Amino acid sequence: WEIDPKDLTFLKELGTGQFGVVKYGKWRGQYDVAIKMIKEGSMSEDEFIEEAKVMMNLSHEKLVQLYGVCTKQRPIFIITEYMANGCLLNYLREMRHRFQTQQLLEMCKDVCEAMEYLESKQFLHRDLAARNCLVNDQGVVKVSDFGLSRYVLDDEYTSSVGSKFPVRWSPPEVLMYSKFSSKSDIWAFGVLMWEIYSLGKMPYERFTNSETAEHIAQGLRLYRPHLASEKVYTIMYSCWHEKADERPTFKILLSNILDVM
Ligand SMILES: Cc1c(NC(=O)c2ccc(C(C)(C)C)cc2)cccc1-c1nc(N)nc(Nc2ccc(C(=O)N3CCOCC3)cc2)n1
Repeated sequence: WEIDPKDLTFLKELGTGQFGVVKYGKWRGQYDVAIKMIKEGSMSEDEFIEEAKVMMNLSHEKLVQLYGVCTKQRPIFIITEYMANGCLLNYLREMRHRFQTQQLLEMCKDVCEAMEYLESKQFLHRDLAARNCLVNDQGVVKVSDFGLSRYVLDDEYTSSVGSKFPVRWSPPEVLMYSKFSSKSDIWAFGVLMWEIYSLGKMPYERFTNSETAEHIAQGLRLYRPHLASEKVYTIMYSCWHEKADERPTFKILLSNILDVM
């Protein structure tokens, strides 16, 4: 699990996530790393350290790899695979970068691959979204910060009405009852397809977070984004059934992305 700070060089800043300052530099002198400095009072720190064994062990070429942790200090550091294009949500909106329908389904193919893995390792993301995917040199989309939602302290993020919460990505069984399963993950997956195809547009850009939770109750679905065929769309929409038993698996969603390639 544990990593020696002496092996960490800091070179360039990377901005700020939910758990505060994040940097770029070198592990063991050579390798390229993303370093989260976990701001004080932001993380349920104890619970993290204990359970982080199980996150270390998750390995798929489509998940941003957890290389390991520095707990023998404060601030505590998290050490992850450096993705080079940053946030997927931003790679979508760089106004000077046009895409093709196939490039987009490819990104959905990346994301579906990683969540299939998780689904078989029975492990939940809980904050799947374009903003929490990232992109490497060869433009591959990998899934970032899976399971890490569990450990935020900030009622705006934790509490289902809170300003900072993933309303727009969450099914009703979450919005009402905070009831996460593989299927609440699936719901966010389809929302993320919509994200891809709308070139990073705010879903339900019309309504507030609160107004949304209302309308989702009432059976609002996101419409087909302009760049999506009725084929792709029959895929995302399946993500959004009312009853979570009737949402597909990630294994079915992977089959169906091939079916359409
Ligand atoms: C992951 C990441 C955060 N996020 C978080 O810290 C974070 C933590 C937890 C959550 C949950 C879901 C639990 C609430 C959410 C977010 C923030 C900043 C950089 C990074 C980051 N990580 C990794 N692994 N790689 C990069 N790469 C990168 C970042 C910025 C640039 C950049 O400045 N640019 C220049 C041009 O290219 C794009 C933007 C480039 C690469 N950035």
